[PDB]
Amino acid sequence: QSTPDEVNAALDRLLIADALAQLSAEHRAVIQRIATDLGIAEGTVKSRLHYAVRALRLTLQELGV
Amino acid sequence: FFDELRIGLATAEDIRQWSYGEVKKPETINYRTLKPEKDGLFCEKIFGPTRDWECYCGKYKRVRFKGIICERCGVEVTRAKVRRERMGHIELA
Amino acid sequence: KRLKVVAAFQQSGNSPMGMVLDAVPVIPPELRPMVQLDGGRFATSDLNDLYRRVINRNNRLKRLIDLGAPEIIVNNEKRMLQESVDALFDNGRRGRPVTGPGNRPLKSLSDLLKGKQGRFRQNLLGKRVDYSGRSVIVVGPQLKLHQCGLPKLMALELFKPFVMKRLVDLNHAQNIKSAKRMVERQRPQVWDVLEEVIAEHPVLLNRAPTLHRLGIQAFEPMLVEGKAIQLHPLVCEAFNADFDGDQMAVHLPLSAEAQAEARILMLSSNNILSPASGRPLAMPRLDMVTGL
Amino acid sequence: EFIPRPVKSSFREGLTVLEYFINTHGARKGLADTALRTADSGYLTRRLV
Amino acid sequence: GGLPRVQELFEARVPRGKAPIADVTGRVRLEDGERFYKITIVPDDGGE
Amino acid sequence: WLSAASFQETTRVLTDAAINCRSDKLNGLKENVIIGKLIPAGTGINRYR
Amino acid sequence: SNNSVPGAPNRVSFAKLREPLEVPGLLDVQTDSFEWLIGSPRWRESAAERGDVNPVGGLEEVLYELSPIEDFSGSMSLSFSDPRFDDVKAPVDECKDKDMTYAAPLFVTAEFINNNTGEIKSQTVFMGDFPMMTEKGTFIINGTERVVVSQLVRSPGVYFDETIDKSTDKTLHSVKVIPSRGAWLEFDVDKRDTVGVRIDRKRRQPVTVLLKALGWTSEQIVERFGFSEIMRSTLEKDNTVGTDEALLDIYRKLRPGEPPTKESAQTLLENLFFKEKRYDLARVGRYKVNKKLGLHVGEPITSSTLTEEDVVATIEYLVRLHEGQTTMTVPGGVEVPVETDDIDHFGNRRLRTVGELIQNQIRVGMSRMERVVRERMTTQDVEAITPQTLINIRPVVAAIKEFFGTSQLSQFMDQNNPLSGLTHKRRLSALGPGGLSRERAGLEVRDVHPSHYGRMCPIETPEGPNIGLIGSLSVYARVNPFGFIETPYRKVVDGVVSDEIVYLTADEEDRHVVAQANSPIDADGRFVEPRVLVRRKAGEVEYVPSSEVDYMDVSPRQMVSVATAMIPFLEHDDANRALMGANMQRQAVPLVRSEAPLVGTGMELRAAIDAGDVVVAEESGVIEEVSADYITVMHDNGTRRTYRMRKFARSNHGTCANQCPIVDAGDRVEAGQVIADGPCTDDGEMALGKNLLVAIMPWEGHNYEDAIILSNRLVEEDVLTSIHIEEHEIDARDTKLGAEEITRDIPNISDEVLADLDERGIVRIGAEVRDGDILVGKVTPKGETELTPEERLLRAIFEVRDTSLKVPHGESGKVIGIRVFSREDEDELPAGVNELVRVYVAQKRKISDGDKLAGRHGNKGVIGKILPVEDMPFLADGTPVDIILNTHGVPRRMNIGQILETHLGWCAHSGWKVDAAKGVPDWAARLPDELLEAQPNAIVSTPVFDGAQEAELQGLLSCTLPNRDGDVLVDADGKAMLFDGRSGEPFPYPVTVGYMYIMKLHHLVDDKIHARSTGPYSMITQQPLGGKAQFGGQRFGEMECWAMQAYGAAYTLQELLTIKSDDTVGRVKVYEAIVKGENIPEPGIPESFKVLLKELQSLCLNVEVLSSDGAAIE
RNA sequence: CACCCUCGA
DNA sequence: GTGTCAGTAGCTGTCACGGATGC
DNA sequence: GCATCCGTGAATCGAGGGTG
Repeated sequence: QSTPDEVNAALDRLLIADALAQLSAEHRAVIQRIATDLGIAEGTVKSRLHYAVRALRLTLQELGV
Repeated sequence: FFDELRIGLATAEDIRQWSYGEVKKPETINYRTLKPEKDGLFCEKIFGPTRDWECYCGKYKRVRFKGIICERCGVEVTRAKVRRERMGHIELA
Repeated sequence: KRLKVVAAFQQSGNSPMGMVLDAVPVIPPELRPMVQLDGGRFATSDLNDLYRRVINRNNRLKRLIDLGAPEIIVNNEKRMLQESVDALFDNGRRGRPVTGPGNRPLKSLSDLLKGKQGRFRQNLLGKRVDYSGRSVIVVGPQLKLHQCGLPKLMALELFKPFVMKRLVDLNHAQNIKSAKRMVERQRPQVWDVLEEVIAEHPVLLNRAPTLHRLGIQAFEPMLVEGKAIQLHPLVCEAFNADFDGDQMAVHLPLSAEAQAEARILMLSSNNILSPASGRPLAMPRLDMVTGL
Repeated sequence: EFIPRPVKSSFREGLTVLEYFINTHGARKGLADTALRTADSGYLTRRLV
Repeated sequence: GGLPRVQELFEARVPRGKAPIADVTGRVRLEDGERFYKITIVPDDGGE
Repeated sequence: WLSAASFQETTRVLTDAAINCRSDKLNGLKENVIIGKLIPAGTGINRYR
Repeated sequence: SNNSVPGAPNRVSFAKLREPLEVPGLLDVQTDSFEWLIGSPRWRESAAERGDVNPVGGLEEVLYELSPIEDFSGSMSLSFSDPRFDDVKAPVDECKDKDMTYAAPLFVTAEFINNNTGEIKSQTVFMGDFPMMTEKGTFIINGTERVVVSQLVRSPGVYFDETIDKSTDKTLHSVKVIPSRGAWLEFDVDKRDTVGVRIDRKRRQPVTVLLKALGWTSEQIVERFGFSEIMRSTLEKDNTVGTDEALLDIYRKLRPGEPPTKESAQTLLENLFFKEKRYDLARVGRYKVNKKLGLHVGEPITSSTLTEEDVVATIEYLVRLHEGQTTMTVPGGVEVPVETDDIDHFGNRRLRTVGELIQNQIRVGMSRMERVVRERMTTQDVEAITPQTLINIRPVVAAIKEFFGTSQLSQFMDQNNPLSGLTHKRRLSALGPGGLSRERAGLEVRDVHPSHYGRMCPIETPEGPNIGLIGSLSVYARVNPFGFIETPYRKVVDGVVSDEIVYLTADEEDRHVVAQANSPIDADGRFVEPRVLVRRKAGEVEYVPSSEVDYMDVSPRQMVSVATAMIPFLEHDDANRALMGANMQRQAVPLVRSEAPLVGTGMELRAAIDAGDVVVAEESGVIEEVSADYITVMHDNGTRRTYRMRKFARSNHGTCANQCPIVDAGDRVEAGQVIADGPCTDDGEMALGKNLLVAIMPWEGHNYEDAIILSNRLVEEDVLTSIHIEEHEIDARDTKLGAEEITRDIPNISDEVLADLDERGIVRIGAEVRDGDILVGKVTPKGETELTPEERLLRAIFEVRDTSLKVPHGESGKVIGIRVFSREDEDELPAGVNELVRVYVAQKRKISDGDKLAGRHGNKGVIGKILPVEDMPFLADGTPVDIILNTHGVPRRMNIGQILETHLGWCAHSGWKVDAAKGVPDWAARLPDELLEAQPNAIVSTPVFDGAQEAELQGLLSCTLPNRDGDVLVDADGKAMLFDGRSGEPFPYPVTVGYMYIMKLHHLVDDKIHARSTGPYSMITQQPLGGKAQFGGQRFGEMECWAMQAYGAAYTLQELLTIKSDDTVGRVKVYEAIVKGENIPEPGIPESFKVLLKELQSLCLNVEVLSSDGAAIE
């Protein structure tokens, strides 16, 4: 009984949102969702996802996560 | 910002308009699977899913299915928050 | 008195038929939760038992109607359904209450709103608040009237997010997450940083019973060692607070408007006079008057 | 009503056994009716509020 | 008196004292006995 | 009716409220305190707000 | 000398009155009750020498009332007898360790009698595990020591009440016949001068209805009750007449809805009041009724039931009392006065202790089994039936478990210090089943009653909402087999005090007149003064001639409790501060080392010993081998007994129960001597605190009104240091996705935090742990469908979650013990648990700013400053004082005791020497010769209501011993010249300086400090939790909201009730805005109000929120 | 969390 | 499928007050 | 037309511990 305090999850997202401005709008529109809408390949998906993640991982670990 | 708070008698029609389904069976849950019994006091078709985007029969357990009414168990797929606001009802004979 | 009731239905436009129900609503499950016990058994809300008894009798009524049972049974069952719905809405209102295990009257939906434990008085007129603490009070003669002394361990928790912010700004921590870990492990860097945070940030001191408004006053916090709150000797009269084990609660105003309200309206120095009589309260009262 | 027999002793002199026992009626009823007086006072206060 | 008197006053109750009042200004009529008490007032101006 | 139902006789007040189909003008200290609006007093009045 | 019986230290008493009877066993209330319950040999010998005839143990009584068991025909019977016990299942301490119940198996001898076959089968049947009482009067349930508190109930019998009507202003009367079990019967006279009777709460029938139902003709009724017009009018205004008419009237009002048969009603109307099945007055009830009506005053108490004669005589008593009659003789009965009963008088207010409270539960269980027996008889064959087939012991064990586990009287034992536990075991509680509800206790049940003298203490009672409902048994008081509280008195023959002591009850005491304890008595026994203070019936105090005193009090302290008797100079303290002193002595914290008080009362020794937290030698002998672990005693006969010391044991309240041997190797020790003392004990005496050098003066405002200043010496020398132990617990359960495992391998945890853990994830013994540190590493597998989208991404951009046992906030100490239970290793855990770990953490708490100290006179205060030893005002010879108490908070409270206690204290520290030359001075003529000379650090006793008189104390201050340099520091007034350690200039005026006994109360800032930023929220109301243990927030109540509104701080109020409380989105945005440095966002709507709307809808109320235009908004 | 106990200003 | 009697515990040890309820 | 009886209400905050 009783619900925890959303500290961690919220701090985590507050970082994730701080490593989302360090992106390009295309990697952003892709990560926020798929190959049927954006009108591109599935290899373009896989890649943009792949490199975009690695940019996210790079940025996060840059900050010291 | 909302001005007035109205209160009044609830017409039977209003009682039915609120309810997302009638509570037919008297059962509560299962004491082994922890799953709420269908049409019981915790029916997931009526009140909502126990877990977020997890239906009863287990066909839809992912977030991709947003707003899908499962055909095998009839449970919607939103957040469990709705179990704090969806009303039921009993139709009296 | 009869007109008082009839003219209501006349003007308002709602039918009196609403007082007789054909369907009864079911309260959402999270407001009648069923919790598990550490022994493997289950505990449930009383509303579940009430609703369940109503459902049982209603389904039995359907059975009796379909089976053409004797009129005596059908009528004597409708009576029981009536009594069960009466208990669901306001158990104990008519006759004897529905006893649970141990001859304990079960709580009804109307019991959720009555008295001190009802929703209105317990959970609406007065909530429980984050950013708050409490501790034993000790007299602090050296303090100024506008000052109060709180323990370091109290302020650290109260100002936890502020300390995290300033620890991540001054590069004592890589990210805000590690700043939280630092505060939770109480690393020595915080104590020097904490002073910058609490600087001129007023807090509110409250002592129950809060009889009049001077039962709550604002103060400038001063980091003190130990684990007791240091209170000015002159405000004791307002709080009616002696030092024989009394405890006081501290609240941290967060919004700029809250800090302004505490700094201007509620600061101890701006509330020297009693609002009831106009005569001063923060004055030499016991030992002080004797020395003078 | 006041007891036709007083408490002659002072706390410096030292109460007798029965003197203390007879002081206790008033003392305990003092505490009790003080609790009750506070209850009624707080209720009146919330009404006035 | 006491605190219950404060409650009697704030709740607009029919007090314990229930003291009467002069409905019309006039001359007093002390008609005291021992069986009971009855008092009349003769209005200073007109009245009954 | 919300300021009265939170004082005394909660059921007795809510019954009359539902019969008279009463509407609560959310303009009072107790009510706004309940729903979390700014109290129409002190720094909450429209002159200072 | 004081307390010269076991071999205790020689404490010298200022006693003027001799003690004719030494204090009884302070633990006899629990002991005797339980021994009577199980009929131990000791109890049976006690009843044998007491003159009892046919005594009955508690089990034997229940089994006799049950036997025999017959069906409706009577062809089969079953009988029980001879209950016995085998050895205990497990020892006491092992029960505590393994979370089981201390019990012994109960055996009975049952036999089946077959009437249709003429053959009987008799065997032994195991009835159940019976909870056993410890030697200290405690029970152990599931590894917790509990105490069964004696209950004050309304005694069975007949009671009369005179009420006053509100509207008609006429005197009405009522009667209640309260049985020990069964239906109730209350008569009354309404305001129409008619008599009626209510049978079992039911409707009020005319009193003649009952007489008609019993077979009495209307004419004979008029014959008996003709002297009253009210009874004539009752028989006239009656509705129906006829023996077979009123009977059916009663039937249809008592058991409605059933066909009324003449015999079906004749059966129950005889069974409910005259058959022993469903109605029974205990022996005490029958005796009480027999006195109040004046019938059967010579018959042996054999009728356990009500009789028609009793009813007739009762109605006569009532009707005569209504019309002013003051005397009555029942037809064929002795003359008896006509009066109303008090129901608060301790002759009508009975006390039922552990034995009886447990007997009732065993009785319930036995009846529940009896019914199942009668059903199982007529089902099985009538030749293969054995006692084992008929007996179902499930309800019996379930009954005793229901009692001890759930009952207002099975209370968690108070174990702060030995005195607290003793007092708890000697409690008298008015609340509980069969007694009354708290809401049903006026200002009259709580105040002191004149019958409490020598029975219940008028001082020791809580000051909270339970004031007057909970008392402490008086010192010399005992409980009789009936349930009333007896107290001893000295029989005065012919104005001569005799050593013959007799115990009287309340009503028995009222039938005589008793003199106060401190009456002047001749060396032979004759009273010196003709007039003496005397207590008289109805609580009337007056002087009476010496030739009128029948008895007198035993000891001056006869009326007080154990704790109250522990207040020196008690006669000089008001009942308020005395109440606080006695109640706070039970809150004393056991210190690292204990010092017996200089100024005592005499009760310390027996309090400590009878408490049971020390180690007394059962039989005399010599010490063969003594260690810190155990003490072996070699008796004279040749046998050896070894007592094991309890070392660093956690008390129920976190205090440290630690026993230390006193005797040495090869020490001759007598029987009953203290060989080792435990917490708050010194050489066998209660040492609840320390002797501190006190100066009574204001000091720079740090002691302002009741604040206390202390010397850092008490910190440096651990004078007020105390040990506290916390128990931490965690379990490894089976989850839906696997099983929680306790492992040192925790995901994303550094090797630095895990450095203090063993290979299992458990902290190692001796490691110092701060708050937040890991004690037991447990991880629980979490499913994939429960992961946050940001959590799932963080998992992708990089299945168990951390559930380790961390140290709670505010805890810190050395890990002293670990206990591990594993289902894999035979350890029986609740179903679904595989492992369980308990870690014991011990903290050595020095005295800190804010800790609460107090004396024995309700003189309490917190520590406002601990100055260095050099800053303290020091005496002439350089010794700095230890504690500074403000003077202003002294003369208001009327606790002159401390003052006296202070003075005498100094005289005890320095000693004195009275000028013996030229005769004994005139003030010390009444002092014993043992007091005319005293060495420094001497122990003295000031018995309550006796002891040191102000004159003798004045003299002793005149003859105080000088110090080692030959200088007398304190004046005859008791004051001394002190030097300000901060400036050096001597203080302008002399200051009262002495030694006071100060106790460290269990109210320490280390436990009471708390603060919260965020934390758990209740699921339903979404408001922060409550309590420090749950990391909750403080409650901004209704009055505090009024305070905000009064200040006009609108925004602060909204903030408190929205973003800081239950605004689900607002509080999160506040957290984010703080860590971002942005401004505070706008508060939203409280979730609790959404719940309110949904709740109003659940009651068929259509609540809707309308906008300014009129459209309903969702 | 439901009740229960004991306690503190 | 059921089949001779086959039958609550508990409890009143609160109170002041107004007005609908009921004789 | 009026006594009875029903229902309403009765201070604030805080600590620990038990069981269903």
